[PDB]
Amino acid sequence: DAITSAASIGKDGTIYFGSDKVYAINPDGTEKWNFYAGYWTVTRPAISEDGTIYVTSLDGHLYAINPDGTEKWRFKTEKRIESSPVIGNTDTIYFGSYDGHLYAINPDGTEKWRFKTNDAITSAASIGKDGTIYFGSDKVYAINPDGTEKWNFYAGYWTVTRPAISEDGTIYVTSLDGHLYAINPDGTEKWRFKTEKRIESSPVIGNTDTIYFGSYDGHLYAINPDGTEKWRFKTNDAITSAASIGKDGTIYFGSDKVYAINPDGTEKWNFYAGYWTVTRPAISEDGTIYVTSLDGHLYAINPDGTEKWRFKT
Repeated sequence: DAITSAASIGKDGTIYFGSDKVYAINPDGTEKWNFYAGYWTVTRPAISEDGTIYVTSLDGHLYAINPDGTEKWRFKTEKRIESSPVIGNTDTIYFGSYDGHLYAINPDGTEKWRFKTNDAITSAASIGKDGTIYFGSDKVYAINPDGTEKWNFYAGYWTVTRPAISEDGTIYVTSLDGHLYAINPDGTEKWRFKTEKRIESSPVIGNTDTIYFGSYDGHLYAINPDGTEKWRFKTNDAITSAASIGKDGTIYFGSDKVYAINPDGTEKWNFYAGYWTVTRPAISEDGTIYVTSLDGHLYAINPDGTEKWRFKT
């Protein structure tokens, strides 16, 4: 389980990722600091407006870290955490636990509430414009800001992935057995798309609400918002993470290497980033694409597909 998290980008351009420690990397590729967060972190750091960095650890804590790398506080649970923290519209920090609860933590480290489910939560929540908190595990949950259930959506026997929420409030999830569901804000199904493929990747939205996800066997699907397939791009390597969308609509994803796909489904470029698999691309405002390898390398890639720099832990 000791692998490297996907990268996050702070508002000041610092790049963060978790592994044996939490690493903060300057935009020029040099290490800014590192932070010991217990045994190991495999989750994506979250960064608040005021620059606080939140990290969930396999040691069972939510850590809050000041911008200079010192600890602000820690919040303790009794079970490992594989759910990346997310920040709500009002600076509440949400994460899922292997104890089955969704935790809401205040910015001073006090627990605001916890929401009980009957299965470990292994993916991050997603926050809607009105503050509704959505997450996926053994079904799709919509939680009000006070921790009471707004609705749940049953999506079958099998694991559902992190929800993606569109501008009009449609909620998208994939399920292990190959479905993409589109759910209305009131919790009713809008449509479903079936692939007959194992899906481990959560969906991402871009280019006029096109929904993209990778199948485990290496196909990147682009689905129109009416539920019809737009295209399917073939690679010959597994996809297990979500894609990321650039400012010009380019679709980036990591598997054996980093792929940049144009909105029309043609490959723009690919970038080789080591013999191990890469994580979900993080895209800067300046167009730089960051990916980590599972063995603790961080790559910075220019919009044209050439390497800008690499950092090794």
